[PDB]
This record gives sequence, structure tokens and C-alpha cells, in this order.
Amino acid sequence: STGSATTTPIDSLDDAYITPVQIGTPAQTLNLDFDTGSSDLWVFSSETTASEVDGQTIYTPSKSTTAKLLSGATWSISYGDGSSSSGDVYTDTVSVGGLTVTGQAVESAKKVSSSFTEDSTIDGLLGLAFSTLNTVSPTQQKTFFDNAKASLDSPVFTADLGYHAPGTYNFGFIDTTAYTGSITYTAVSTKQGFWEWTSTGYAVGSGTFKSTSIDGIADTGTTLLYLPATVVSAYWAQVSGAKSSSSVGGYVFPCSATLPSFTFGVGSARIVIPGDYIDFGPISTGSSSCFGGIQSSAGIGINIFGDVALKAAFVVFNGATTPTLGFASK
Repeated sequence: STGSATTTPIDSLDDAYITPVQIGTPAQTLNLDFDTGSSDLWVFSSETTASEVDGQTIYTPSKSTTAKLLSGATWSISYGDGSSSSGDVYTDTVSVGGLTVTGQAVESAKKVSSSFTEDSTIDGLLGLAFSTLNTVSPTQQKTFFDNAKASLDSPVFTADLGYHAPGTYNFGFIDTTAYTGSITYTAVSTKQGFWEWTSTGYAVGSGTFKSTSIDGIADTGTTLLYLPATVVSAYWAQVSGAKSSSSVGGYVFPCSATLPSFTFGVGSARIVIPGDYIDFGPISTGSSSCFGGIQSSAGIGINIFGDVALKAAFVVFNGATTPTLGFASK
């Protein structure tokens, strides 16, 4: 089997991407944030504290003839951005782009933090990291991909995120029309539960490539590119007037600037992030200070190849017995 679904930016900045997901019988379609940095499929629901729901579409398990309470199971998750959610668990039928999993754990939120409430466009998350990170207790549950994998034509999924435009998540096949050149594959460590890999270096604009190992994670659920402070300083030094602002929470730059590109290495291959992908717009409405899309990972504890990086590539998440990651230009 295969599946193919379009993923759409939630706003004009590509702050996140939503993908429609069918849950239950009859189908209830929710727009979920596919997150290769976590491993829970959780949804706003009829059980979510009413004051914490503001415009989201909810899953109502009592209206699904295939929903079953997973007795005694609870979940609770905290994300790198400080947001969180928790609740109980059902199993139900879940379909993405025509690919169906029966008995998928659907984690129903009883509580969500303010940032989730405040984002009316995201109805929940669909985790695509390794199932070892799943938070369900006392019996850990599998991700949608883990459940689907054996049925897929090939044990892979691909992320093809758009810049200010829709893109695609495919399951079970590699669309050879979706990228240019070849796909370069690189080793993955699953030791921390992430799609963790090592970039071979970087360049800023038309500058020379610096060969240096940068360990980090391919994370579709993180907006920005978080890299070591040395790398980030080298980038922003090429933008007149750019500075790190403790009050704003990162590097800012004059909105009048033209940003240089940023290149990262995948083995001997190179992925070029155009400068415009690094512009996240005014820090507040009407400001002429703009927020940068490349930020320091110092104090996160891990480098994160988030959407800024991933949307410059066609990315293969290869879930073979020994997982790997592939990157192609597009």
C-alpha cells in the first residue's frame, strides 16, 4: 500500500504545516501537524477542557463506531517550545492520503497548553519519530508509520514541504518526479528516538564550504533551523545590522536586508536554503526588525534541522531495519 497527502502552511510565514487525517467511522477529518520530532498522535477532542478549545476541529470518539477506549492508558507530553498536552487514549481507524491503519492509538486531549489553544489551525499532532518516544502509559503505543510499515510497498515516508506553498507527505514510495538530481542517503542514530544524523558542514551565501560535523535531528515539527552558536554567528555576520536580541529571543535583522543563502552538507552533497526562506518577518506588527530563521541551538542541547532546512529539500525517512535519511534538491 501507499498514501499521499498534501500538507499546507498554516500562515504566511510557514510557521507550521497541516495535513488532513481521517479518524474513525464515519470519518472525522482533522488537520494535524506531522512531527518527525515526536511520537504521539494526539487530537483536540470532545474530552478537551472547553475553555482550552478555540476554533479547532475536535475528534468525538462516541460518534465513531470503530473507536474503543484503551482502558487505563494515559499520555502526557511536553515539547521543546514549552508547550504541552495530556489525556486518555482510544484506538480507532486512521487514514492519511488513502493509507489506512486499523487499531491506531489516538490520544485524546483532556488538557492542552495555551499555545495550542491559541492556534486555531492545528487540531493535533501526528508523531513520526521512533515509537520509543511515545508517551502512552502503562503500555507504550506505536506511531502511525510504525503501524503501517509492514503493509507499505517500501518502508519509507517522504517530506516535501513547500516554501510559502503546499507540499506533500508520501508513505510507501519515493516519487522520482518530485526532486532533481539524486538522493544522498546518510546514517541515522535512533539512540535518542529521533531521526538524528550528521551534516558534513555548511556555507554562508557564496562563501567557501566549511567541513565540520554537525549532529542534529530532522524535525518537521520545528519551524526554524537551530545550529551551533559559531555557525549561526557566521551566518548573521553577513547581514548588516543583524544582532542577537535577548529581549526578542534570538537573532533579528533589518527588514530592509537581502538575506544570503545557507548551504548544509549531506555527505558530499549540498542543500541550498535560499535567503528568503530565512525571513520570518516583523517581530511585532509594523516593526522594521525582522526575526531570523537560523537561530542558536545553545541551551537546547541538540541541533534541529527544522522546516527552514527541510523545505529546501526532498527528504526520505527510510524506516528499513537500519534506518537512514535521504536528501535531494528540488
